[PDB]
Amino acid sequence: ANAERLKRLQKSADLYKDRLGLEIRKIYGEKLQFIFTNIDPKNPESPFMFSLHLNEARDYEVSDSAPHLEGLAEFQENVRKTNNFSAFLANVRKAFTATVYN
Amino acid sequence: SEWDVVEWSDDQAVFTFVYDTIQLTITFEESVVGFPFLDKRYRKIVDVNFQSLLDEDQAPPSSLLVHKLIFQYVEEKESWKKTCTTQHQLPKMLEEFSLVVHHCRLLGEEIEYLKRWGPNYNLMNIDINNNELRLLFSSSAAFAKFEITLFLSAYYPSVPLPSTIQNHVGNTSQDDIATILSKVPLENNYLKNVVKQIYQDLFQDCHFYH
Amino acid sequence: ISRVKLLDTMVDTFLQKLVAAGSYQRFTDCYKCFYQLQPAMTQQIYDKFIAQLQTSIREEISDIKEEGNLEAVLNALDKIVEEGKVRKEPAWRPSGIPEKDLHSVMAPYFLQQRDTLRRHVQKQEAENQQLADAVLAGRRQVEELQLQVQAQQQAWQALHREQRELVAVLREPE
Amino acid sequence: MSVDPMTYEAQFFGFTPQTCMLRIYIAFQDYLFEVMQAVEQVILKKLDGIPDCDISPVQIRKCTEKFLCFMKGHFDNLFSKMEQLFLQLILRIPSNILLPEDKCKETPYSEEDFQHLQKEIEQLQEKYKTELCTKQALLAELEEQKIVQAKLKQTLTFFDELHNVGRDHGTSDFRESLVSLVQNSRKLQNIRDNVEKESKRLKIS
Amino acid sequence: REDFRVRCTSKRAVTEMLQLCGRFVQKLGDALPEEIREPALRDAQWTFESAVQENISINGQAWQEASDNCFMDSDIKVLEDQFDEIIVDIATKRKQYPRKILECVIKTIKAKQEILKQYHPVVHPLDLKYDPDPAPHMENLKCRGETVAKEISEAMKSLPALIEQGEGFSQVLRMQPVIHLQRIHQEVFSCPQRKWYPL
Amino acid sequence: PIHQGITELSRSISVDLAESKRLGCLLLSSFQFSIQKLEPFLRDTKGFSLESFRAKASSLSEELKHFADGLETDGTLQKCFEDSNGKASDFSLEASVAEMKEYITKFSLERQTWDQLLLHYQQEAKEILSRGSTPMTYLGSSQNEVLNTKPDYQKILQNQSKVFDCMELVMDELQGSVKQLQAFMDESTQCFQKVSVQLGKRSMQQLDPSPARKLLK
Amino acid sequence: VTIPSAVYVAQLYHQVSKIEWDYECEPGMVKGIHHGPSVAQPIHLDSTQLSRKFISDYLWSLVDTE
Repeated sequence: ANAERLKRLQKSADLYKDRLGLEIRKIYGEKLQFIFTNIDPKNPESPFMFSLHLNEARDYEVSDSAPHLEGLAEFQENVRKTNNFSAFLANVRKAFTATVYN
Repeated sequence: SEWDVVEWSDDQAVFTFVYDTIQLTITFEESVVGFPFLDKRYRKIVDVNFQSLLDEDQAPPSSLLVHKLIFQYVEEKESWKKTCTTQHQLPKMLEEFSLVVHHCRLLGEEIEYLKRWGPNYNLMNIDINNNELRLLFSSSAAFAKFEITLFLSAYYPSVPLPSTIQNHVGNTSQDDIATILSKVPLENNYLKNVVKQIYQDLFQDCHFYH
Repeated sequence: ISRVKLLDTMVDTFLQKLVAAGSYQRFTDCYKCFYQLQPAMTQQIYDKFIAQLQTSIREEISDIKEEGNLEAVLNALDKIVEEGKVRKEPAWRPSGIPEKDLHSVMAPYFLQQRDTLRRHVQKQEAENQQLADAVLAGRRQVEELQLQVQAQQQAWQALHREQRELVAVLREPE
Repeated sequence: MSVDPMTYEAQFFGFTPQTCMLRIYIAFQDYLFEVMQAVEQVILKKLDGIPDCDISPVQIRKCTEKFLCFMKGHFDNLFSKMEQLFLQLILRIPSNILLPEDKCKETPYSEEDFQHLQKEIEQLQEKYKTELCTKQALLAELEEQKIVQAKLKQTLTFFDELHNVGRDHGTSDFRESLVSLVQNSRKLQNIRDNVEKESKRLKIS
Repeated sequence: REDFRVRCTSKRAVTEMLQLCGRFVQKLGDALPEEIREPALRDAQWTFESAVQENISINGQAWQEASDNCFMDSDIKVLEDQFDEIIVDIATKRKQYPRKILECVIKTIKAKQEILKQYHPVVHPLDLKYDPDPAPHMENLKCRGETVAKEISEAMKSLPALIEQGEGFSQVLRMQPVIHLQRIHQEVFSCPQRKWYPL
Repeated sequence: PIHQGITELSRSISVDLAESKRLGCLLLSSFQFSIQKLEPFLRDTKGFSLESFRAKASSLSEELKHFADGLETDGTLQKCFEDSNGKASDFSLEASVAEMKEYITKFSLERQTWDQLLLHYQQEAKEILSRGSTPMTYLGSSQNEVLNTKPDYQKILQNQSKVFDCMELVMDELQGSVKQLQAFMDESTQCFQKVSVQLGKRSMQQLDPSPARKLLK
Repeated sequence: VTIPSAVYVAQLYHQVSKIEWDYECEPGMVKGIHHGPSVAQPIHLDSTQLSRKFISDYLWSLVDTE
């Protein structure tokens, strides 16, 4: 039943993308991308990007952010010490959501 | 049994009482041998010290009252240093200390339970001053309002308590509370029983005025 | 018409009654026993006595009524008689009983005093009636205010039923 | 001499008429006397200068005593009738007439009625006194009634202020609010029993 | 003593003795002519007894007005003067003193009514003074009643949030097993006192 | 009391002679008066003179005075006092005098009675005048009913305090009850939170502990 | 390669959204569950009846931001 599993997993990612607004994608070079959609009240397609990669010491560091962000060091320390990433992804979601209204 | 044993070292032994807050440390005589190798009376106790790990700054009134009561029982009877100088009498002095500890812990639970559920039993205030207890019974079920000042002591509840009823509103004589105390036996759970008895006789039996 | 006429008249009749006694026989007796000093002059002396004694009554009565002030009191008596002649039944007279004599004159003013006193007491009664009515109304008013305050404290106490049901709902751990 | 008190006629004339009669009689007999000696002395006036008078002066004195007594014999008898007329007819005050002060008193008032009226007036005096005392007590009661009415109005104003303050926040009706609170608490009991039993059955398996 | 005159208790005996002794004048009167004897004789005899009588006094009364000796008339006169005195006294009594006591009693009535109306102001201690009502007491009632009402109105709105949360959580409990009872769904899926005592 | 003439009588009475001697010399003097009033009628003529007449008159006067002296006889020293008698067996004017004497008694009693009455009245007036310048309050009136139907107002003013105390009781009871309500709402919220805790923990249990480590390789 | 990547991105998605969904119901409506910091909550709405923006604001505003 691999086909059904993969099809609903793609459907789950798609419903996050449309219903929730977030889609994740692993790309080459040990990098991952978070794509944010349906935030701006006027322009719903407006992409918001941030790609994160891994250093030589297994740490979270956002490789790039479109638009850029500021709060990276504290979340890096948080995931390095308390090995938690739920709060990090939730907080970057909160920041990107707040990005529309300054 | 609310007592825990931590260690029996060649230098000292440690008991933890009431949520480990009271550290009864037995500092023995400094030797590399114990009572088995030595004589049964040679194992003298240098210091029966009572470390207080309870932080009174953030402690609630129940903890302050229970710890003050235990320490008052200690200081009024510190003659352990005169009477408990051997490891043979150590278990029995521990047991008799645990008895007052258990009574005082149950008492603290009683003040907590009453502070939570007073208006059900008409107990709208518990004010603790040093080692006293002020139970404020006040209701218009029989047009009554009075404070009972139970001078709680470490001997509670194996001794009757001096009950000085300072009347506020209504006609209550010393005989009324005296009969209340007599009908409530001097045993465990005494405070809750006396509160319930006051509620029953003076406020539930009397018909609600309409 | 006046009293003085009759008073002076019947006494003159008395005078004639007096002088008629002896009279001519008296004159004959005295003027035959003596009968001679000087007949004309002795004749004259006898009548002088009669005239002087028959006038001395008149001057005496005049003095009695004048210096005794009896003419004025006689006129007053006539006025009283003409005023009170209407009543013919036996009129009461001062009987010498001091108490009734006092009462007959002290009754009227004491009577008016008693009248004025009852006027005062009736005014007091009139005012006291309204005072009692006001106090009776105030009694009802205060009992009524007691009624609202008792009803209000009963209403606040009526909450006790809901507290009891709330206590029953909040079950103690058993 | 009269068998009577004369308490009335002298009461108005100021003197008993018997005194007037006795004065009249004494004065008149004195005058009769004096004129007897006057006339006999006038006769003697010619006897002093005329000797061998046919009639001795003492004979004139004798006949003069005779004349005096003979006038007296009828004079007293007629004066009796004069008195009987004066004291009863021409100076007396009849019983059918009322004197000025008698007119002042006039009507007879019974002394027993006076005693009853006096006890009545004194009793009405003490009644007036107790009525005025009752007036004073009633007025004091009125003052204290005003005071207690003011206090009652003050506490009723307190009641109104308490109700207004309680309604100010939004708890318009205490009884209804507490009843609805009890009902909501009962529903909360229902859901909390549900959650407790569900947790208990889930905590095991 | 001013009375020198002679006092006699008998009159008939004295007159008879005078008549008997007058026989001396009779004999001397017989020493006159019979033609003129009678006038001169009567002269002498009347002068005799007249002079005798004029020297005597009948208990101080005049001879011509003398009367029977049964009772003294001076005593009767003194009594009669007293009787007139008392009668005129009672006459002046009924004249003036009733009016005077009338003038007295009217003044007494004025005094009585003055005393009566002066008694109208009467004050007796009957008022019951009491301490003023306790302002701080009713103020404390006001304050804690106000805070109770505040918190009660707050609870009335806070509790329904607990109600709706409980209903939602009951729905969550309802949905939980079926969601965990589903195949691909799990495929995707795969003492308070201790707090009180600071340890 | 007719008396005239040469007189020399009445008031002119000697005091050295007894009343019998007094009347005797009165007789004697009257005798000379008779002699001198009888003498002028006689006239002197030849062989006729008055010596015999005057001598016989003088002898008669001597006989008269001797007769009076003989008549003055009486009991020894009996003239030192006087005599007084009278008969009062019965009369009617005496009865009138007696009865009018009881009238005197009646008026004498009336005098003192009137004096006592006027004195009592005037002294009562003076006493009232002096006194003017120098229980019953509730009864005896027509409105004793409003007085004796009086409730105790102090009891009402005291029951005011009882009402206030009852409100204190009731409202502090309400305070305690609603505090208990808060203490139960907090406990219910704690129950909700803690049950959410283990349900979330059980959901997390099958989640990858370190999914990113498996993600990198 | 496909299976592990898919299961891992599924776990990452569940960790991120903290939300499980319902698929057996019709796609015209959305049923699900959210594991928020407060009491766990249901999710019952109509996906095809409201605009995506409003529903997204509804879910992402229920997350406790205070």
